[PDB]
Amino acid sequence: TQVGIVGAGPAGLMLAHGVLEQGTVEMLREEMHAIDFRFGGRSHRLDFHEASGGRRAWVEGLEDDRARIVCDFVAGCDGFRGVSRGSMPGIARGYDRIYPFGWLGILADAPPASPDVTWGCSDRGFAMMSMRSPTVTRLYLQCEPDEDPDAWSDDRIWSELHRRLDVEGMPSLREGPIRDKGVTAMRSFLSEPMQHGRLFLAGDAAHIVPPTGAKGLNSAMADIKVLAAALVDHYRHGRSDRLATYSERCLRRMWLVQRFSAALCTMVHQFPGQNEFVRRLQRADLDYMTGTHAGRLQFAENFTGLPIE
Amino acid sequence: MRTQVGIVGAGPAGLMLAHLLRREGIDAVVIERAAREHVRTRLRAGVLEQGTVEMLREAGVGGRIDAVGMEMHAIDFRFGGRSHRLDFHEASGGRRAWVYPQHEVVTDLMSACDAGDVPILYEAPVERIEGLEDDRARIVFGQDGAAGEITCDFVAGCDGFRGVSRGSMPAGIARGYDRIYPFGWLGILADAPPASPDVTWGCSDRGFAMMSMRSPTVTRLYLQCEPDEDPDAWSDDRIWSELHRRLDVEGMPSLREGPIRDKGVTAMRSFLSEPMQHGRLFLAGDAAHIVPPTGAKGLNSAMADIKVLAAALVDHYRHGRSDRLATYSERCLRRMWLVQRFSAALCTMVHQFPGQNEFVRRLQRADLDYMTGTHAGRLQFAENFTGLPIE
Ligand SMILES: Cc1cc2nc3c(=O)[nH]c(=O)nc-3n(C[C@H](O)[C@H](O)[C@H](O)COP(=O)(O)OP(=O)(O)OC[C@H]3O[C@@H](n4cnc5c(N)ncnc54)[C@H](O)[C@@H]3O)c2cc1C
Ligand SMILES: Cc1cc2nc3c(=O)[nH]c(=O)nc-3n(C[C@H](O)[C@H](O)[C@H](O)COP(=O)(O)OP(=O)(O)OC[C@H]3O[C@@H](n4cnc5c(N)ncnc54)[C@H](O)[C@@H]3O)c2cc1C
Ligand SMILES: [Ca+2]
Ligand SMILES: [Ca+2]
Repeated sequence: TQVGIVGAGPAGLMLAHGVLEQGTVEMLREEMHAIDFRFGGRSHRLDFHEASGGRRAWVEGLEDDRARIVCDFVAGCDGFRGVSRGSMPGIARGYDRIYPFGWLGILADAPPASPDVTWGCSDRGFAMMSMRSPTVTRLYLQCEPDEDPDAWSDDRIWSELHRRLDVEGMPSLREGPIRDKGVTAMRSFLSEPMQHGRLFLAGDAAHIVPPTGAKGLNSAMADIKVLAAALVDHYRHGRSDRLATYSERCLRRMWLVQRFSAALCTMVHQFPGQNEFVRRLQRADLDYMTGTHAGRLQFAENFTGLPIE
Repeated sequence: MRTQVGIVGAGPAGLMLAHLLRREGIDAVVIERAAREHVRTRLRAGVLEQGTVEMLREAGVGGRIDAVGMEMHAIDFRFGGRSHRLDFHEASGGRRAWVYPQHEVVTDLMSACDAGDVPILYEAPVERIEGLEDDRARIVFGQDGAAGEITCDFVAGCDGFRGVSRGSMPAGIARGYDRIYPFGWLGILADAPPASPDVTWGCSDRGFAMMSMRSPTVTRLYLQCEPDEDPDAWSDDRIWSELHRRLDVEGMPSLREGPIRDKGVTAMRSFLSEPMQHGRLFLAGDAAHIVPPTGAKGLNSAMADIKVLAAALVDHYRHGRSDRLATYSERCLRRMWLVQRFSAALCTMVHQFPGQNEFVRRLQRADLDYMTGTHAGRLQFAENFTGLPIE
């Protein structure tokens, strides 16, 4: 064939054809207004819809004449554990930072106590309440990176979620039967370049982020929006400049996405043994982000999605 | 020997407070450990926030800043081989900063204090501060071996990072937050007229450097160096070599060299102590908090503390209300944690950290790109650099 797509993820199916950015929605087409950051015993509802001016969120032979997937071009869409990223010659460079924690996630048959996605930036550790339906809620707890889910009974999970999320004046967390308990990792990684000859990387094969900020899929999509158009210009108008600049343009937008994702991750989680000045700057960062127009503006523009080149 | 407010330290914070109190009729005595001639000739550059300039102007000591203070509109951030001129006057909607050296602020304030007969004791190091919950506080000092005591309603601890007032808090009350960064600054003056007029920051992966105007014919230059560094390990040739490497970009004039003088090394540290008051003791300025000099914030923060403290003391003596004294620390700390955030953000973005994680290192360029390249980034920089509001 012309284009050999490795991996059948959301990036692999978007080229052949959680929380989503407005750009990801319109790309699929072609509903969130605020996040409640809780800290210091108080709710801080950051209306990013208003601050953003109306944007919203929603819930072998790569140098030869032909490439061979054991086609003209190979689209690496095989995620963080695929083989496409290692399919390059000294060409690749890796930027890696793992965070000293994971997330314990549950799906509960209980109505959300509030309609906004809620971030509990507690000194016990991070917690998050997100919705799915008026009767189904999605919840996360910061936990040890290698945590055994068997150590967390249903009662332990609800107790800790209450401690990390409840504040006076807001409805308390509603409890219900628990489904889909699991532990997921927290890691920042990016690899350069994102192309080499006939091999083009996208999505998790190129770069992973911590889920704080909901960017891993939305960046995979923008990766595909760019790779798809370049292949269109190549096959339709005989124009190869877009393919040659694929890595350059994806990396520009992604390094700003890594920035935002990491900024949230390092702000809302507790780091064991951290320098006490750096630890107190987490609250200063939360106060500035929620409490000033400039802080709210930067959050709103980044959360709803950066432009795509 | 008896007064209303005893002020420990005749640096900018103490002199400003003595001056404000004098014009409100409130009696104060300033006690300073060094010699007047020493304090008067401590030369230090200075970038003043607009609020600081307004404060000096409204206290009758802004005449010379109004006459020769050099209005500053932009910083040139150099990285990735290019200049990025961030116009914070535009980004902030018209607020700005002024280049006006700290030693001339101190000259201005000392002249105002002397013209108002404010009593200042020099060569009189304070040894203890006691009676913080007595009817009147006691400042125990010595000139030579002569023991002295000043009795006062309130003690303003304006004696800097190395003073005695911070340690006079009951240690079960005070909490410190401290980070020493793993680098210092090698600083020089060069007898060469500045090639570019803007404050210029070299922020590339080769290491931090800074260039600014000391005077029309003298350039101030800083280089990131090792924290314990001997200035004698930096010959003139090594200095110019590193400065060219860290600052020069195509499309901007190359560095103008000239005689090097005033070579020295300074440390980089973020520190804040809580609370800023206990009983009759109120801390202000470097006695309470210091920042790394990226961002031009230490003197301006000391002046913000003094603005709040003087107004609280006026409310107490003039209007008989003590609630503003009661909230001094709460209000000053809220601002100062945001100043610490800003100074720290600049410091961790523009310096190379030895052995740093390569992902975290590359986010430095992402942060520079976002701060210079987006309206939202420029706005935040500009509002912080020109000065946050004061409560
Ligand atoms: C807990 C959690 C929450 C998240 N929340 C959000 C969110 O709210 N918003 C958001 O935008 N993102 C979110 N993400 C990130 C997002 O889910 C991922 O970034 C996304 O899966 C990336 O898509 P991808 O197709 O590139 O990778 P994947 O989805 O991992 O696709 C890789 C595919 O390739 C296949 N494959 C692997 N190796 C090979 C091989 N050798 N040959 C063939 N096939 C192979 C795999 O089996 C898999 O099907 C979250 C991630 C986690 C873990
Ligand atoms: C190189 C450099 C550049 C800077 N640039 C800027 C800038 O552009 N903008 C900015 O806002 N800030 C800047 N700063 C920070 C600023 O200089 C300080 O924050 C400022 O000096 C703080 O003033 P202060 O009155 O609190 O303390 P200090 O100036 O330290 O004065 C304290 C005084 O107390 C006296 N004292 C100490 N112990 C005793 C004792 N026991 N008894 C009596 N007296 C005592 C000392 O002798 C001294 O005179 C810079 C700092 C440096 C090092
Ligand atoms: Ca088990
Ligand atoms: Ca007594």
